[PDB]
Amino acid sequence: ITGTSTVGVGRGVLGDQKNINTTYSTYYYLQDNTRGDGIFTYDAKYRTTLPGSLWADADNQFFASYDAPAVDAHYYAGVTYDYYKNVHNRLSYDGNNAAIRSSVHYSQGYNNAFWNGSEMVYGDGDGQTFIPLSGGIDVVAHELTHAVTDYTAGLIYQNESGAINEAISDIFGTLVEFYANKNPDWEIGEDVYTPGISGDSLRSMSDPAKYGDPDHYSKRYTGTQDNGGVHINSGIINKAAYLISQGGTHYGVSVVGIGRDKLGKIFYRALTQYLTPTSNFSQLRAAAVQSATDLYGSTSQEVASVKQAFDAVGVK
Ligand SMILES: [Ca+2]
Ligand SMILES: [Ca+2]
Ligand SMILES: [Ca+2]
Ligand SMILES: [Ca+2]
Ligand SMILES: [Zn+2]
Repeated sequence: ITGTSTVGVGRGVLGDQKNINTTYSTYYYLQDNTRGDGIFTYDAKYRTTLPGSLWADADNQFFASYDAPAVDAHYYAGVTYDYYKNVHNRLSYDGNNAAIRSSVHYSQGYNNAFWNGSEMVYGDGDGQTFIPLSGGIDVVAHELTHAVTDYTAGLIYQNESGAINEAISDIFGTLVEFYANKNPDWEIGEDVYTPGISGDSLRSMSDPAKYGDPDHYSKRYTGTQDNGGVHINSGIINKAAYLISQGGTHYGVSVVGIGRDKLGKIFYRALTQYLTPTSNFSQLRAAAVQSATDLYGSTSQEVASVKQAFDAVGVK
């Protein structure tokens, strides 16, 4: 919409008050003109027709409980945009400042959130398993990271390349959680998962087996469910990313940790320069070793820790 840039105020899913970039034209719209070609948040109105209506508000105040999922989707899209821009010099998901569009209130009791090829889509959850999915910055950054992958490596969403595609999104969603710096950790979705139970989540990167996911190649899932285990086998690569960053000894193999910033640099470079649509785990290992070599030199601690982390998860 054509109008003026304004600043609204509202409350997110977890009751935190935040400022949001809006656009004024008769109504105040959730359209942030300050980042790239805009961030636009829409109301799907409990239906599944997309995108729905650009979110309109009469007074630029977003404190109704109905407002909360839109507040967070809009705000966390902006945080994710800033993470890629300030940390990776990447402008939006296509690298050319493409508009970021998100719809909330998708369907009824929908316990999921996804990138549909053109935009973000968040369910409200059923109140039991999930609360509104845009309340988790790691969920928002996970799903936007699929857009990044689609425009770069284009890893096919099946078998090994699919598990890489999933792991990359868990990794960058976690790094965005740390960048924003509010109660960060190495689990996925804890802020929106099961309002009745402390300390759980959908997935753990530090300990994938906590929720049934393999933490070593010898334990890979080889069936056909979940597109050949894209959410299951991502645990192997998540654990390797965790070891590269934090360090540790895993099945007897010791890894010197190099920290989150270098992990991000290494995996961003592999993603955008070395991985291809059909890459398997062993090709991810080579890409990450080549990335660390370009960035830090062939004799570096960084390269040595990458090799150790992949050794620890059984990937040669
Ligand atoms: Ca209002
Ligand atoms: Ca957290
Ligand atoms: Ca988390
Ligand atoms: Ca919980
Ligand atoms: Zn995903």
